[PDB]
Amino acid sequence: SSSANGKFIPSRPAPKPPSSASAS
Amino acid sequence: GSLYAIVLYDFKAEKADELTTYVGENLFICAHHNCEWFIAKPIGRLGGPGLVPVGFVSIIDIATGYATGNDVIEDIKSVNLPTVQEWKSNIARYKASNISLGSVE
Repeated sequence: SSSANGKFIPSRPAPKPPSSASAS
Repeated sequence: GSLYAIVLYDFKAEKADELTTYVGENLFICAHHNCEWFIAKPIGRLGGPGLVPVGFVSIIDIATGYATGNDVIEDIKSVNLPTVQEWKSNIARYKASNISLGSVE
């Protein structure tokens, strides 16, 4: 429940890069 | 050590900082947020500051080894860099650094 001040703030969450160690 | 970053993969950007980069590219961090998103910048022209996560880029010093065997998050506090919304909060400022020289070119 907090706003943003920066302008370079991301909109979406962390993406999903290849050759990673994460399961879906 | 690590004073720069290098993208090992390309990621489509569509955010406010949407930064379109390519795989295996060089980029220098500038800001950081959620220790997940980092505001880096290319070494081209009128480029950056571009956004880049820590899952699509690696921290290095284009010198030797990789991240000197340290974590990006561990390399952050190292320099104690200010947040993005905190740093950008007001450019008017100045960060200092302690004098330290290593015994390795």
